[PDB]
Amino acid sequence: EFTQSVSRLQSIVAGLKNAPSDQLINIFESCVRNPVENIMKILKGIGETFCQHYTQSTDEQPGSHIDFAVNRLKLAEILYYKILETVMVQETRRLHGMDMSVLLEQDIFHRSLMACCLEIVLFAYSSPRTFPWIIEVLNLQPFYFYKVIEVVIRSEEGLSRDMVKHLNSIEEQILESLAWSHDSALWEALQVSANKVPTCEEVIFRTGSLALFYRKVYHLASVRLRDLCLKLDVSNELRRKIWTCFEFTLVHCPDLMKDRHLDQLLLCAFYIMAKVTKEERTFQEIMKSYRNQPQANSHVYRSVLLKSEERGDLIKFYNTIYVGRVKSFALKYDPPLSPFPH
Amino acid sequence: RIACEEEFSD
Repeated sequence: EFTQSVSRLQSIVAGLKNAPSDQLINIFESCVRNPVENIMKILKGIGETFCQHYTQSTDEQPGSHIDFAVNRLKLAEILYYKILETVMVQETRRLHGMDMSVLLEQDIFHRSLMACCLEIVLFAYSSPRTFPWIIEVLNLQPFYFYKVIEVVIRSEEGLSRDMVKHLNSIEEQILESLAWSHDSALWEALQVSANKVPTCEEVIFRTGSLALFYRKVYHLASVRLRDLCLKLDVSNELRRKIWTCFEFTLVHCPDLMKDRHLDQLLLCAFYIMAKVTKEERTFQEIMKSYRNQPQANSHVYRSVLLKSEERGDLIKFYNTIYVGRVKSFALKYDPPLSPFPH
Repeated sequence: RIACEEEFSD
């Protein structure tokens, strides 16, 4: 009578409680600084905020009953403590017997595990509160949040293939937009690193939050480029040219991505480099072949930021913003090229 | 110049 989603959830959390297990309590008490009260405080605060926003209605979302909210919270708290256990049991420090006070006092990790847990609970019930509702309600930076998604996938083999697909999916929403927000902390991370964007070779072939974000951004872009390149029948050595233009846009004109979508910068490069090449392709061909990809939706080429505000079209954005800042680079290929991952 | 005069479908 329950959906495959809700049934998997129900069977993941069976026999488990909204509290730390005695195995976790022992790991907490092993640490110099016991994290249990900080962890319970974060959960109570996230708990109150989730049910306050769930209960009250907004134009966007009508508010639902507290009784459904409390159940959704209890299931997410049960997921939280079970997943925290598997993560902590399996950290190399635990396995070498070394104190885990530093790991367990990172507030950002606990808040973003609780929020993914809530996203799992809400997706499984096909909640109308589509991501990123939960991270906006909880004041969680995509740039910091997206890193727990990979851990959760690794730390709970009970998750359905559909759930891992949803979690990979929202990971890809953050890497294509969301983390390129004017208010995102990737801009602060870039500033503390002299505004030096990592290159594909420096991450794919240093280490830190900016590097593994770019790591992840590059490999999403890599996968998406091969797919437009195969659907458009274009070359495989031109492919390395538009990647080098894409890397140039990310490294030397990072601002172009502010309040924008990575696809917008990926397709604009494809047209430029192809037109600079004999391998000319045009936007309708590019847009129709992209229209097939799963994240491709109307808004990404019929609504593009121009000034911050006015919004237009992919071609208006290409000509008004993209060709001035990228034409000088593209003309060189009518030179060094960047290594394409895999 | 590098550019396009192509419109798009609705």
